[PDB]
Amino acid sequence: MCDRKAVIKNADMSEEMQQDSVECATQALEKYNIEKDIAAHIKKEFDKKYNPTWHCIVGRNFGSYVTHETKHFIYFYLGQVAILLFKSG
Amino acid sequence: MCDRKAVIKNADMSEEMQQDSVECATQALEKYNIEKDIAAHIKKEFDKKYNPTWHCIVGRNFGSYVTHETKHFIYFYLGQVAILLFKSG
Amino acid sequence: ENIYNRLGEDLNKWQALLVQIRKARGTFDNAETKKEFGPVVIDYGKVQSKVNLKYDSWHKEVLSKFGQMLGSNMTEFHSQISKSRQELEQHSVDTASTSDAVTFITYVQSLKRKIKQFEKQVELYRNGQRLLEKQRFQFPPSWLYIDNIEGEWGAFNDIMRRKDSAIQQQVANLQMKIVQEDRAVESRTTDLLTDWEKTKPVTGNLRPEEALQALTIYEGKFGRLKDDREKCAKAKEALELT
Amino acid sequence: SSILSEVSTRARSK
Repeated sequence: MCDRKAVIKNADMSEEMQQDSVECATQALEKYNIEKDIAAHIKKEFDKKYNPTWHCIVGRNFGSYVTHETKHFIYFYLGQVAILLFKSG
Repeated sequence: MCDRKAVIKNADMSEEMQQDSVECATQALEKYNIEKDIAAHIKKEFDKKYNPTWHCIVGRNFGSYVTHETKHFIYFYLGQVAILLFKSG
Repeated sequence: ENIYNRLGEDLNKWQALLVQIRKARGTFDNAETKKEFGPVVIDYGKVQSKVNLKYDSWHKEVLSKFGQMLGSNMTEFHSQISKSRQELEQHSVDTASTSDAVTFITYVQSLKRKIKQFEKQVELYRNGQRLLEKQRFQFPPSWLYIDNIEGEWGAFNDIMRRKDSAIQQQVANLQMKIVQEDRAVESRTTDLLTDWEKTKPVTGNLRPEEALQALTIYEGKFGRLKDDREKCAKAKEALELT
Repeated sequence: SSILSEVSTRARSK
């Protein structure tokens, strides 16, 4: 297993859900190679787990500013990829 | 005027608000040198005009898989730089 | 245990100790293994490596003592944000039980100083965690990261000063409500006075038991009046704008 | 500064 250390760069969550986000993004990265497909996988898993609807983006260079639901925001990194995931909808 | 032509990838939305997005984003790129700041600008502008909760994403290579309400989905590129701007909330 | 007891609880002193041990290790750095003096040869590198290992191990374990109260400060972060969501969703200009609302307003003024204290604590914490990554800390998965809590804490402060201030300025309606409440209390107090001089059972011809019941009813309503007066006074002094 | 030095000054015995 490639120990891709996770650092979370802005989040309004609980720690269990943040670590679940880290694990889901790690599994998506190990499963697919398309950033659009990674986002699709993570967002679909999150919609199944904590109910619709989420929004996720996967990429290396992107800056964001977003309004979300309270206790439903996260932004972390896995290796050389930035992983943002917020709830608005 | 920076003849970075407006080439558009995804569009579930109206043409007039296409052009609103295009001019506002031209202004945002021409004003700010940070992609994060430009995204904040466009999100705030589309919250002022087309009501919350719009979401703006500015980048150069990224994966986008988000849920938009109908008529509220744009994806396009400027010169090289990419822009995403959808609503959900 | 000895050095920890001598230090006690002090984050800034802890950072001072960390920089002291870091600079001590930096000064200790050397390449020679034997210090030659005349025809005498003394081993110098073996003990040098052993005590460098000693320094490294003690420095590393000292770092582990800090992951605890940082968890305490994240718990403070959570207790702030989670409670503040409901607190900001709670009160409004209406709901004339505002005696509770003004109580929460006094609470939030009292907590302004605690917010400033926690802000300087967050500054010390961010310096300490900066030390932590430049001391090569393996970040646990259940560890909540600095930027998440700093962003959500800044959002908390912004929302607090955006909303709690606004509800505070529009208080003239609450001011006049307190005014009419207290003038009604004064009118009721005067009425209770007049009832007292009218009701004086000081004459002994009255039956003690029946007059006792009448005085018990009077004392019940008088205690109610005193409660009204004291609650109006406490609301006035807590709001402290009128 | 010190501290690490001053704690070391209370060696137990000789």
